[PDB]
Amino acid sequence: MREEIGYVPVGEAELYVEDVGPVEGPALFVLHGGPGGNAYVLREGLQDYLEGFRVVYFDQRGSGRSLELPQDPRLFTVDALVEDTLLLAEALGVERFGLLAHGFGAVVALEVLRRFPQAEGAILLAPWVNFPWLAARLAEAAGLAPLPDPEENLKEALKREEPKALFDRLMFPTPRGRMAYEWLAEGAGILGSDAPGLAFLRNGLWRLDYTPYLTPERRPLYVLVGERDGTSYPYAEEVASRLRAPIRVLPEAGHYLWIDAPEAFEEAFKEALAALVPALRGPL
Repeated sequence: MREEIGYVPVGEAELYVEDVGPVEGPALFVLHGGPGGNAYVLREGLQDYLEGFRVVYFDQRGSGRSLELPQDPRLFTVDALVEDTLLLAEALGVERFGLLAHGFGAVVALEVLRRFPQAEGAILLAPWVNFPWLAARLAEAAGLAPLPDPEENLKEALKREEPKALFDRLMFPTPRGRMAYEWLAEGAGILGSDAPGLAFLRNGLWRLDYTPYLTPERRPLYVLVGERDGTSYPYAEEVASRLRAPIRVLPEAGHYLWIDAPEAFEEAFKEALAALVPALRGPL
């Protein structure tokens, strides 16, 4: 199998890239979440279903295995993440491509679609689009009545419990899914910079509600989410209905929905991939 791993210069940043599969095959770019995450776990979960695609897994600017950026919070914006995706595609000589996104990756994917007709479609896994809503859920998970101010909800939640404890509850319906995730993640031995997350926080990420920018998308778009992903569901219903995208909600699955429900995920993901070519297979 073809696999080309390296650092690809994109102008403001150098990205860790894993360019996998037939070079002339149909291309998909993978947008991980966070912000400040990486594509390691995501690749391990998706790659078995993606043979015969050219899949470009990458870590976003300054994040995960990518090259550390200068101390400058202005480098960390949605626009920069979007533009990086296109610059990466051009560096690799890919003209048209689909998108696979997870969590916060969804906002980046939707902005790539909106701005760039080169993007041919997307599968949004566990999309995050409404951060005030997520902050309300964290505060709720900590036993608090949500306040109107989302950054105050976050601050008050984090006074009661550590972020990892709260996110773990939202993300992982079973201890066994969580432990499988942690063993896999820690096994990668990736030391991700704190800088991307801190900069997005400072730039007002928790005030970002992308909801109003969601409108019906002509291109093929699918939403897959875990019923028990407290970071995405049930808000993902709003995402799907505004985009007029099919949604599949997997029972008993959290944020890493392919870990919690491998069989149900395989079925839903294969359906989503097939739907990316409606000229051949037809619509939904």
